[PDB]
Amino acid sequence: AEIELTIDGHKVSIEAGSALIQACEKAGVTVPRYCYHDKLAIAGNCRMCLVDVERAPKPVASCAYPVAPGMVVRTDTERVKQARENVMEMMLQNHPLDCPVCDQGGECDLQDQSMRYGRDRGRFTEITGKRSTEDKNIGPLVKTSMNRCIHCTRCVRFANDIAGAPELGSSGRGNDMQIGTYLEKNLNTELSGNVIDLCPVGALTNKPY
Amino acid sequence: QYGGLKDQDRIFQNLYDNYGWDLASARKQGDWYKTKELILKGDTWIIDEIKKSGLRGRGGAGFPSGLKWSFMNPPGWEKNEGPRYLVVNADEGEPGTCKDREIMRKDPHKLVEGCLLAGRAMNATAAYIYIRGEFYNEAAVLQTAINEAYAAGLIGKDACGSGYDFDVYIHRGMGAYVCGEETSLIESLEGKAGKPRLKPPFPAGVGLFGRPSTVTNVETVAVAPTILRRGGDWFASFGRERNSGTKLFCISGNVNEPCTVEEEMSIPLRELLEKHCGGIKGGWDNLLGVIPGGCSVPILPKNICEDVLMDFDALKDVQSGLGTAAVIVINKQQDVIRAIQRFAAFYKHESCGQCTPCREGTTWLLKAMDRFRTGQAKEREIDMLYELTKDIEGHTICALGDAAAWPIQGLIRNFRPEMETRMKKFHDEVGAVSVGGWMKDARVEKGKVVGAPLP
Amino acid sequence: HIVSVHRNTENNNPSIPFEFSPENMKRAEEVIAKYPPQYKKAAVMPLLDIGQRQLGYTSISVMNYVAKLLEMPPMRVYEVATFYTMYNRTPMGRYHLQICTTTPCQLCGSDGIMEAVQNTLNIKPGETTKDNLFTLSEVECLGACVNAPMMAINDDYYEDLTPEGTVKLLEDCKAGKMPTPGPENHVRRDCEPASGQKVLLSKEPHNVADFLQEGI
Amino acid sequence: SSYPTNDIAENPYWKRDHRRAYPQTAFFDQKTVTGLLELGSEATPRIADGEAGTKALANIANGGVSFTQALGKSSKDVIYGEVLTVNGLPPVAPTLAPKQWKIIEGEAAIYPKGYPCRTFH
Amino acid sequence: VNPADRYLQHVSDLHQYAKYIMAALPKYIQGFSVWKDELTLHVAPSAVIPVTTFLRDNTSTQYKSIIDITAVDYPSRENRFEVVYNFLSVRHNSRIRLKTYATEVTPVPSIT
Amino acid sequence: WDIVDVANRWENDLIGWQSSGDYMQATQMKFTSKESAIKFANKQGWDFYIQEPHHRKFRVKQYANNFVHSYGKLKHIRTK
Amino acid sequence: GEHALRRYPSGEERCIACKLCEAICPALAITIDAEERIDGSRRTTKYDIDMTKCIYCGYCQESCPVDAIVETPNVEYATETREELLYNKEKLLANGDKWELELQYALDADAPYR
Amino acid sequence: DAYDKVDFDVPVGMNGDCYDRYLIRMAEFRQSLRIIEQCCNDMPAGAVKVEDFKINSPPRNLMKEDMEALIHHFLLYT
Ligand SMILES: Cc1cc2nc3c(=O)[nH]c(=O)nc-3n(C[C@H](O)[C@H](O)[C@H](O)COP(=O)(O)O)c2cc1C
Ligand code: SF4
Ligand code: SF4
Ligand code: SF4
Ligand code: SF4
Ligand code: SF4
Ligand code: FES
Ligand code: FES
Repeated sequence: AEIELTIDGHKVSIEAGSALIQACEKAGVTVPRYCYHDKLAIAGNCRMCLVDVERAPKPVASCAYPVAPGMVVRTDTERVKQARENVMEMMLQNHPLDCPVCDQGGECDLQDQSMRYGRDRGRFTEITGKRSTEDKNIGPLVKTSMNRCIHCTRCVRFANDIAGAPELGSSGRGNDMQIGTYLEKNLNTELSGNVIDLCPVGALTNKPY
Repeated sequence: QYGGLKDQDRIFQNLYDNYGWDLASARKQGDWYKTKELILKGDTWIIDEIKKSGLRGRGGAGFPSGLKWSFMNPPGWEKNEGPRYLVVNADEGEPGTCKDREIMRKDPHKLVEGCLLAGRAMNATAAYIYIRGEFYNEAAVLQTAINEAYAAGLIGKDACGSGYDFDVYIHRGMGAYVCGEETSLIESLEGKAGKPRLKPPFPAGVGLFGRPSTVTNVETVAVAPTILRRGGDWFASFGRERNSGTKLFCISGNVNEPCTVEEEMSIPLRELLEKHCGGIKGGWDNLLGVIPGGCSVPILPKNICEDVLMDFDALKDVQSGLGTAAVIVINKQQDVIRAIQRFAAFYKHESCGQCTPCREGTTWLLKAMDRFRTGQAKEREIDMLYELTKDIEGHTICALGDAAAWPIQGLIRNFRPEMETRMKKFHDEVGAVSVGGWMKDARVEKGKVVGAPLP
Repeated sequence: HIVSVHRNTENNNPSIPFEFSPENMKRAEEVIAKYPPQYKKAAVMPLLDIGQRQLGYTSISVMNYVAKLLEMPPMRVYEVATFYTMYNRTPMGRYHLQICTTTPCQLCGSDGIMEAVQNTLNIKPGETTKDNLFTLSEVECLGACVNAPMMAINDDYYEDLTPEGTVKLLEDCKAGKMPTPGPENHVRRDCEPASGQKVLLSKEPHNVADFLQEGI
Repeated sequence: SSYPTNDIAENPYWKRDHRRAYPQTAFFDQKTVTGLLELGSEATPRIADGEAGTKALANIANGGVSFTQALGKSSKDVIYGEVLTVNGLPPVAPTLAPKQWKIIEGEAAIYPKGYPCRTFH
Repeated sequence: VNPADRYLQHVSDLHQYAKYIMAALPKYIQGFSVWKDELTLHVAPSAVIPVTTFLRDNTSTQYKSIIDITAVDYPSRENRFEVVYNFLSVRHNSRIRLKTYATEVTPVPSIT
Repeated sequence: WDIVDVANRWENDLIGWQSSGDYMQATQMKFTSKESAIKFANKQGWDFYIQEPHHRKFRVKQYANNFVHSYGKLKHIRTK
Repeated sequence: GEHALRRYPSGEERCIACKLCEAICPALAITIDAEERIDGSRRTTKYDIDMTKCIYCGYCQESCPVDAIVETPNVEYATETREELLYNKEKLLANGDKWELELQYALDADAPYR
Repeated sequence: DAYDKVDFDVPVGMNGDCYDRYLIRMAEFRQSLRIIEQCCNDMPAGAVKVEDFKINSPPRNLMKEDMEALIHHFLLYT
């Protein structure tokens, strides 16, 4: 049955066991996100969706935190604003300066959430520069620019769970973790083009377009 | 006064391979003597004894062992049909620490017995002992002992005729520090890459193979049968309140004689050093710092260890921790900045890469520490580096990120003037530096950066 | 770094057939038996290891064989194999030198050990020897911090090292023999202070049975 | 650039985000001002606690008291403190920065005495 | 520094002033709004002549200069058009705004 | 406005720009409600069509569901 | 003054068809078409400026991330027919080639201030 | 903007005719010259646009080096 909690002072009633980001969406509160998507399994790897919960001592991932009766949630605290800036700072430090040549430009959630929740200027001026990534060929439909990848794993979750195409995955570890097929394989599925919509950034784009 | 451990009060008697690890030798030690009666006693009694013991987690976090074990027994647990699992964490991996390797090599039968007893206390159907892959010979020793225990009906269908079934298996890790994290450990057991899960769900609810599981350190499990035999009050008699019992204290670094030994909690650091390790190389005057516990904890300056007790409470009050009780001393001849840079490199290498704050922040921390090592940085950047650690701390899926943030913070707090001196040395020596380590002659040429050192 | 792309060579190529030897097979059956029947994909890490024992390294052919044997998609096995550093995805030599360079080893001369090894074998820490006999590696903590400057040879630890001692160790390696299974020139029995035991100086250990809880 | 805006180590953007700390436009219809007259204000209350205050707020928020009955009921103290000034006078149309004019005459003037153009400072 | 802060006391003054006006012409003033230094009165069209007369001729207001009149189209409202008047008092160095509404067929009283 | 076939867009023969004869082609009105929009359209004598919006159906999502124990053969390997 | 499209010292065009100039243009004077070049580069296939719509505000030159579209100091390009004032890409590239040296003086003097 | 920081006088007529207005404009010439001189003497150092890149575009050397600056520039111009 539905339980009841409060978000930013408002009262919201939601089915028991639903994720906190679902209750936030129901109560009309906007929460930034990258890896969460309504049609994919919850991942919780981007860390953009942090909120404060009075029982929780540190901010929690909204997308993966189950709601409980009497929960009190604040999406607007100074700690939450600080965390959003911190996460965006870490996300942009290796992201390539590609917006003029990137097809995502102008309809990009990274651009928009940088504008809405991030710092106005960066602090990263390291002389060893940024990480670069090899590009990967997965057929004539989906062009890849993998410097842009922010490792949200939406493409992998869609390709595995929804389309049933397990050739896609993440190889390596740490800074060198790469989305791909680990060897030259097409992303072979009649549903493949959907990953272009799912990729929040210009990492996977429409090649004919 | 705290710390005099007497040999009769010693738990891990084969620590120096003075009595053997054969099952007969462990029998001489008394292992497997009352195991029938310990099983026959109610799980409630084992849990309540472990609670009365004061034992707390030995993998580095020091949660109450009894309560953590109790969580696998909710009121209606039996109604959830299926296997229940005990997982034993022997991933070591924390640089500085060697205790579990000694426990696996010298007293394996004690570990096997601890798995049986804990599994009873948790109503577990089977155990899995997760072992780091570089401990190949340790794995061979532990297997051999487990085969012995299987042979003698100590571990199997009717564990000493208990009517309680237990199976014990070894699973080997293959080179990942993060797999010491309990949820990463479970994911690696299941046949995936060792990326940790978010909590909730907690392992007691949903764990290994989606079943109720509990992940525990090998020293908290290995001491358990001795604890049960000798009584909770006795184990409580050693160490102060809430830090009670006796821990292994591996000591490494710049001491005259490195060692591995067991001692009462709440022992002074000065006394521990002087009496076990022959003391700091050069004398207490020649001590820069000590890291109490492995690389993940903030380093102690010279004048706090003169008064500090090897507990959780005392170390936390001075803003560090016990961790795995892996002491590392650094004398005045070594560079603390180089050591912290090496720790930053370790954390950059051991990040699983799942979550952005860790996956990117560890790399940024390594770049900054490479520049601070040579002095190619501006002084205000120290403050920026401090703020950088706060980007990672408290924002990550698992606690590797907090571990990566902490040593830097200890370094800044305790040795800022060291870094300022190195910066002066660079500025006089090489030239004037901009933020990020740029200098007036540095620019991009035909694919590279030229005009600058490039740390 | 970590190499996370495979490129087909003639020696590392999917077409190359890899089958387990019968003894390795029977072992693989036994290893699979330890996990629930539905969750036998949880044997991928041991099975891959067995493959890397039979053949020199974890090749793509081995990855695909293990993937077929556990009915997994090969990308799941690729993820596992590239995640864990103890899987060697490039072929190596007979002797794998692994120098721990983490801070406890560094504070005690791991840099000197590295210089000795690099001088004897000109190769860099990632490179393998021209005669395909030695392969170096810098590594993180191996769990032997008491044994201050330690090292690994293919499976075995060698501790309390010295530059000249390491030259002699590499020489004995290169001739074919093995000087000592023991970790070092016998200065200690693997964990005690160099001045000898300060505790546990009793000829026989105290049985725990003289202390019992009065409630058994 | 200016300090502290250019600092690399102590300025979160949200502490100087003045666009997002913009003042809300305050709208007052006659029901709200009725409530201000009857119940007093957050600054100086004239409300009872418990259910009494919430029910008073509700019944003004529903239409029970009109603005004109509100004004007639209002006492001398309310009318003088909170509608007029403490002296009973109306408030004057307010000015943000009052300007005191002065007339410059003599040699410092722009034109001499004859011209029909004076100098105001 | 937040630029809005310098207005705070003035904002209070405007509130007080608006209260007086609404208490003096409760037949006419539907409402008022206050943003930093701008005070708006909201009235029905039939209220325009009296209120304007008041604003022009009362001793505490004295809004002698008409600055502008315009309309704003709000197609969602039943009355499309809001008519906006801005007035200046050189006597008191003060500005004020007055709003009413209209449609494509219902006129407003001219203030010529 | 719906497009008119003849007047919508054609290629200019001089420079290649897109010409148009439909003066409404770029106009879009915004309304705060469907009812306000219908009222305005009726008041202007405009023939209209209402396209009712579609919304995402709600379902319960749980992170823990990624790890539920399987009693029989796994239907797929979840990877994360 | 009159617009030009610039090159890199190699001779490659600087414009990569981001279309920021087209978006910012207050007079909607710029019309752009692009696709992938046979070598894989992102490049324009059409770049038009209606000089009789342009207001010579310089916003395109401010917006460009690669200094591709610029205004020269040239004012002496009056024409006898209006058709001559619809600049296509060839005309603009030729203007860049023609005026590059004066453009370099202007950039060397004002680049630090942008 | 800075009119509170400079010193100038205001000319006022009395006849409300074209000649008074001419005299006013001629005096305003002089007062503007006064203010221009004060600005030439008191021009301070620092930025000339608001230092928030969500409002005004960042400088070009940041735009071509820093990721946040490039994003903000792209968004402000599109
Ligand atoms: C990066 C990381 C590595 C860890 N490695 C180990 C380990 O090697 N051995 C261990 O016992 N606990 C390790 N832990 C902590 C355990 O996951 C867990 O918190 C607990 O300490 C184990 O059970 P315990 O209460 O008996 O100590 C690690 C934690 C983190 C965040
Ligand atoms: S993905 Fe977004 S932020 Fe990254 S280059 Fe493309 S448009 Fe810019
Ligand atoms: S390619 Fe796109 S969808 Fe896939 S992980 Fe990277 S950012 Fe996410
Ligand atoms: S904190 Fe680091 S190790 Fe832990 S889950 Fe995140 S990326 Fe992986
Ligand atoms: S100068 Fe201004 S009007 Fe002319 S093309 Fe450039 S942006 Fe458009
Ligand atoms: S001229 Fe510059 S701004 Fe215009 S499309 Fe080309 S690169 Fe983009
Ligand atoms: S959306 Fe919640 S962590 Fe990514
Ligand atoms: S640092 Fe070398 S084994 Fe621990």
